Amino acid sequence: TNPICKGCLSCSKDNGCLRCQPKLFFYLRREGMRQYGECLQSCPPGYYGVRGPDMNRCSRCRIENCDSCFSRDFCIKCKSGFYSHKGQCFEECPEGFAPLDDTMVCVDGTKHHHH
Repeated sequence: TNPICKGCLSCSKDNGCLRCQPKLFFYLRREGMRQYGECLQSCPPGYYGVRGPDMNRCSRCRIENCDSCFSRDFCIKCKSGFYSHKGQCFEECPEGFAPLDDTMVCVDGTKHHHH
């Protein structure tokens, strides 16, 4: 289908939106091998919304093993089998920290080891 260019301040002929209305989130979509600017009310899964200094945008979550990003560097929810710890995703909680198996986070534990 041919994209209709919506919620937009500058609509182009062949590239969708070039500048969204202030409140909408700019999103770059691929149709028939072309890139189209779209203006979304909320970003879709795999992205996070952020207010940049130029516009609201949907940025791609690139954290390894992350399901949902809070921001570029912080994962809110990791994929299956991973624990979140300081915004990253771990198969095992690191030294000093203990797993909570119902929420899949790492929390403060002991640093003592027997000699």
